[PDB]
Amino acid sequence: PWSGYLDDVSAKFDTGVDNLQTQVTEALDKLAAKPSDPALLAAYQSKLSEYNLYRNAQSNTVKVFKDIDAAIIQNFR
Amino acid sequence: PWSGYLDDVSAKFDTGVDNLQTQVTEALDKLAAKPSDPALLAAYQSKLSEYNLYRNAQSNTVKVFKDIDAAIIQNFR
Amino acid sequence: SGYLDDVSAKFDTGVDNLQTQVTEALDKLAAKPSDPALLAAYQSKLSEYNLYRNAQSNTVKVFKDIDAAIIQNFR
Amino acid sequence: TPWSGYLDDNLQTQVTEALDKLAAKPSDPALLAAYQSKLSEYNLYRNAQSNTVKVFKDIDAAIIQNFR
Amino acid sequence: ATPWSGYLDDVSAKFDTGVDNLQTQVTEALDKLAAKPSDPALLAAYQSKLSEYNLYRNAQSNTVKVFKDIDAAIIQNFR
Amino acid sequence: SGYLDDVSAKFDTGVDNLQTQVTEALDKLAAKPSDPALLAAYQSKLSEYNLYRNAQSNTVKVFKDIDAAIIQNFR
Amino acid sequence: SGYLDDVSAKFDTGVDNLQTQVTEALDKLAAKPSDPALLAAYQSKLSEYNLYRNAQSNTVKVFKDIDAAIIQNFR
Amino acid sequence: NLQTQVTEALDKLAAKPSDPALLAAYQSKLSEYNLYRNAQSNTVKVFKDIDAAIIQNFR
Amino acid sequence: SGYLDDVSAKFDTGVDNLQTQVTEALDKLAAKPSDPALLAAYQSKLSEYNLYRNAQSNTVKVFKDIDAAIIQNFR
Amino acid sequence: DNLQTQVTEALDKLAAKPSDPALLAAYQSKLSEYNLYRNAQSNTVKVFKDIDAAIIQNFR
Amino acid sequence: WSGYLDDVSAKFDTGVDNLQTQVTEALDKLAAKPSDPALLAAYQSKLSEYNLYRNAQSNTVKVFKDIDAAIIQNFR
Amino acid sequence: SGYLDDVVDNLQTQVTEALDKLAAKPSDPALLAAYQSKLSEYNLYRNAQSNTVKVFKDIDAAIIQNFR
Amino acid sequence: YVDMVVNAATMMDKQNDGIELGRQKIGVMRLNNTFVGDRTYNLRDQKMVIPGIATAIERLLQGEEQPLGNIVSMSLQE
Amino acid sequence: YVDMVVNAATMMDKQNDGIELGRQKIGVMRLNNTFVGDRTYNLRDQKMVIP
Amino acid sequence: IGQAVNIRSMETDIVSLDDRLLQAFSGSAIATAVDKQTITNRIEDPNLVTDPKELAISQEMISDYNLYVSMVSTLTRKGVGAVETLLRS
Amino acid sequence: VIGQAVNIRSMETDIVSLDDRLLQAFSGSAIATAVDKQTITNRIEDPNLVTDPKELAISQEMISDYNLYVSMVSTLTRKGVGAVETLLRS
Amino acid sequence: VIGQAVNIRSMETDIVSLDDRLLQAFSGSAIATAVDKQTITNRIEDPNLVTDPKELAISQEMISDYNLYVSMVSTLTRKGVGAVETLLRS
Amino acid sequence: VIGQAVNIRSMETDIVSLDDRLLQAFSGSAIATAVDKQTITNRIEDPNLVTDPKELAISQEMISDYNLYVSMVSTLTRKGVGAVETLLRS
Repeated sequence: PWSGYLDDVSAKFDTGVDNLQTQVTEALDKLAAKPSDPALLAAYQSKLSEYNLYRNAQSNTVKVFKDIDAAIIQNFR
Repeated sequence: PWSGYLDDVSAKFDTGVDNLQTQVTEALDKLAAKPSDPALLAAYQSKLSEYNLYRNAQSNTVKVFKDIDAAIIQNFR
Repeated sequence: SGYLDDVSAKFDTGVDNLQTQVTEALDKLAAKPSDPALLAAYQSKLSEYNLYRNAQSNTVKVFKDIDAAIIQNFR
Repeated sequence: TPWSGYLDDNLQTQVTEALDKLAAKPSDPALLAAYQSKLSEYNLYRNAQSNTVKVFKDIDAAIIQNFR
Repeated sequence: ATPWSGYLDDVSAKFDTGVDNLQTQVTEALDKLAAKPSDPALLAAYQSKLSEYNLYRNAQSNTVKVFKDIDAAIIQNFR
Repeated sequence: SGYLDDVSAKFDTGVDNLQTQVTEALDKLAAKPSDPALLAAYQSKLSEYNLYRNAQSNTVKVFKDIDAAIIQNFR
Repeated sequence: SGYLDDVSAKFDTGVDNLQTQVTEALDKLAAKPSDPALLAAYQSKLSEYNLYRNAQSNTVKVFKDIDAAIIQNFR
Repeated sequence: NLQTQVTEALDKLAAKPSDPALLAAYQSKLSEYNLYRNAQSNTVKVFKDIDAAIIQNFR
Repeated sequence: SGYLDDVSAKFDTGVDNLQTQVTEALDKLAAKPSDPALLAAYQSKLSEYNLYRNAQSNTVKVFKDIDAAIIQNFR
Repeated sequence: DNLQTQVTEALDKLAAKPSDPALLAAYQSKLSEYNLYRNAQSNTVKVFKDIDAAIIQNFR
Repeated sequence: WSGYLDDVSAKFDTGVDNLQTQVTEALDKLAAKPSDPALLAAYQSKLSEYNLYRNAQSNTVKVFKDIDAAIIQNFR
Repeated sequence: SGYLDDVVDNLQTQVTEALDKLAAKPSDPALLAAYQSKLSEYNLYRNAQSNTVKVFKDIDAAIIQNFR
Repeated sequence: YVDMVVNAATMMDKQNDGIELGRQKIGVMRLNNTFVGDRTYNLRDQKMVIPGIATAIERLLQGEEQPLGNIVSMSLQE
Repeated sequence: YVDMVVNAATMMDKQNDGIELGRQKIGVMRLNNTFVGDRTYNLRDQKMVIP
Repeated sequence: IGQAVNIRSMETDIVSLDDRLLQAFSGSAIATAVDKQTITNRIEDPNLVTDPKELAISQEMISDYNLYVSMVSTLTRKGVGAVETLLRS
Repeated sequence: VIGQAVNIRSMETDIVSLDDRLLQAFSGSAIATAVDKQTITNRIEDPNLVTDPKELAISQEMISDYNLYVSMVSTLTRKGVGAVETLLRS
Repeated sequence: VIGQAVNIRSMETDIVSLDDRLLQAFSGSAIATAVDKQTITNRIEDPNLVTDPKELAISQEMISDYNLYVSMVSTLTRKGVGAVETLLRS
Repeated sequence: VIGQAVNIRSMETDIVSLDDRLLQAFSGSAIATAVDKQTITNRIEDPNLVTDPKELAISQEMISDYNLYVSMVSTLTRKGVGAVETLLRS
């Protein structure tokens, strides 16, 4: 078991949004029972949007560091 | 059977609304026998509109999770 | 068959039956294009088929690159 | 090769494991986010290695060719 | 203590030469694809086979090249 | 004519009538641009033609690389 | 030590604090991934980093090749 | 020879650069021509290096 | 003169008027940006011009490479 | 020195308006031709004087 | 006191008389009122023109360094 | 140097100065574009010098060997 | 004698790379006590599925690498 | 003797890589006191599921 | 496909030293002449210069030719090099 | 780790002539070499070995070691005969 | 700055024979080299060092310095041997 | 094609002694060499010929043939003079 650096960059986001990963599935499990409640719709719109942004920013950030590292390693020649 | 994450997020709504998928048909075939009874009309209105919201919210949720996945898979390359 | 064929076949073995399910659902829908319950199922199945093929292709490409970059160094 | 008489693999398994988890449910965002990182690190590792092994070959060859 | 000599399969390789499976399969897969260029199940297969054929052919060429440079460098060392 | 011409012509013969089917269906559509039957018929043909041309060109490209990489090692 | 480390260091004494700032901005953003005020700052800092590291590495490569040429002409 | 075939494919293309059928034909012709020229030049060089090496050997 | 100039000029003579068909169709459109027949006319001319220039450049590039690879073997 | 003059003319016209595609298209060609010319000349000069040096080394 | 690749860069820098300042000016004006379409339309042109200027300059100096290095290699 | 012992400025200075200025702000296009051409001209100068020194020494070695 | 033996044997072994042993066979088996196909029971509250033997077995074996043996409730050729 | 033993041993080993013996077996196990499948129950305002 | 082989080519007894030269020289000059010809007409044929399975063969043929001529040259030079030292000394 | 052997005892010098020790050294080197060349060739053809990143990283080392070994032997033998030329011709 | 040490008066009232001067030079060089090769290999193996820009930028300098040092020692040695050959060789 | 001419009849001479056979072989080679060198120089500076693949493919051969021919004449001349020197020294 060996954590690299990219793993740490990712985990920074996971340990940032401490509970959002549960809140999304719990708000879904509320809503699916009674889809017509405005309070529940208003809640789930928010938590879903947040979860989208979080996963997107995480993946872009990992890609940029992958591209810096490759560009350095190509100069070892 | 085999079932992906999206299939799961879909089935959550099915198993959420226990019986509505039947009730809209039984209310319909009661009403069709006697279109002029207020007590049948007033029920059918609420059941049909609940079924409507149900299908819409299900389809939009599956669409959003698809697009989060496609966004991540675009970065493997 | 090499190692790429094996990587490729891992996806095809991981999804038990999707290639069949998607076709069947298509045939059920084509008979009755207007039943919401036939329609919602097909939406999900087709959606998953899409992702499966995309991931499978991008992975093979990455492994190819790692190999060609090694083989450049033999000489 | 050892200098005669002188006193004085996990990443591969980790990538294999993550691939096997992902292949079972290609639509899980958490399995995707994990695999992206494992594959990126493995790629960088293999490249840095093979470049270094060439650099040492070419130094030994230059030494021999200097006296040859 | 010394490592073992090994033992030599002198006859086998030179007459093990013969039509490779790999080229045969590449040409067969291409002929299947060209019949229906839009089937994803066939495209997925051909991507993989063509890739493997690319790697194999390069690895082989670079190896022949290395083995013959050694011999040219020996002869040029003695003349 | 070399080997690359052969690889191209395998696609040309693999699709029998597509080029003329496309040319035809376009002229039927252009005669009555507002008929849904003709529109539906045309979309599929043009899509097929697009994929055909792309696959053909990418394959010729790959083979060129394998050949140039071998020829480089004659020296 | 050496001159190529002197060239490498002439960058790191040039960008006083960037190495810290980037990680600090990352921690803030990770705390609230959806604040546009944070996002806008991180984009800048990350770009300035990417550029600094590329310019450094290519310069070290060039001075290495100048010295490797001279040490061959010693012969 | 190949020289003329390539020259003529070019002349037909430049008449209508937007025709896919012409483009596909040209890609193929220009590719084969490129490979031919390279292979020829490398072989010529190899034979001349051998010839020179013999003289350098007895010199 | 030179040979790459002949290759490049062969396109210019292949398309007789295009370099100033574009400039004229632009001058016409700029007078009445909202006329759909003018918009539809301009779209095709500008597309044609785009392709013309791309093909012209890439061909000169390929011929350059073939010449440089031959001249490399004079030594 | 004709092909030396042509390239410096082309460069001035281009530098006057770096975004004009007709000028760019012309300059690409002129620069490529000049680039091949220089290499060919230098390589043959080298060959011609390596032959003289090998003659002298033969009797030396 | 300078070489010939500086003469070649300076032919661009004196060729596009003023663009180098015009860009900064345009940005100073747009920053004050981002929602103005006339300013936006002007800035798009200046920024694109500047992007091409810099690319053409750098690729030309690269090519002349490749010619020179090859001639020097033959001094052997 | 500040020193003369009784009995303009060169590319070596100009490069060191342009690198020094650049390293203060690695992301300014004017400075980058000013530095590319100085680093290129310094690379060319420093190759051409060494190659010609090498030619003059091989000439003198051949003379001494010819009279051995 | 030694040379002949060694050569002959090596060629026999190589040529037998063109022969094939693994001819497939087909068994047809009628079920006496149950329906072959899978079934779905649309409970008024829930849809539930009972898979068929074919589905169950395929799902079980899918992706296996090793042989089978000992189903429970010359040597070179074998 | 030594040269024969060492060679025959090494070759037998290389050949045995082709032999495979970890063959799988199948066992059917009936349940006598419980249902095989997953079960779902409705609570006050949410479902409960037992795997 | 049109192929021929000459079978009864050589005499294996002990034979005068003068003719072992002629027979070696002639057999070698013949082999190299035909080898070189086949190389060149493999490059001129468009169906062979563009097939990746054929190019891999031409690469081997070229290299084998290079090595064979390098070795015949080297050994002949050392052969006359022996005689000239024994005689001068 | 699949199959391995080692030679434990080397024969006494008291019973072996000077040229036997040479024949015996030469033969051993020539065989270990032909065996390495063959091994590499076979690795390049097994499609599993030629397309797996793990296995290629091994093939690259094997070919670099073969190259250095043969360059070493071919250099030291040339120095060895050059000494004999220097003493006898001179 | 870590563990610095310097010898003083190295030649002030004692002088080594050339026989020893060569031997000390050889030993002090050979061990430094072998330790630098191990350091590089270890910096490549550790997953946390091959994935961080700060650590890669350090490793590029180590590889560059090793390559330049070994090339300079080899060239000077060859050139110095040549002079003794030109002296002794009749 | 345009403005082209060929000399049909060569002037002729008697050849009666080894002296004249030698001067004749010398003069025959000198001129062929000068002509070839000039031809190549022109082919390197007509811009229709420097930049066309078909013409470059020819110039390559002309350069090679020149190199080989002059190296042969040099070698055989030096061998002949060395044989004379060896016999007279002996």
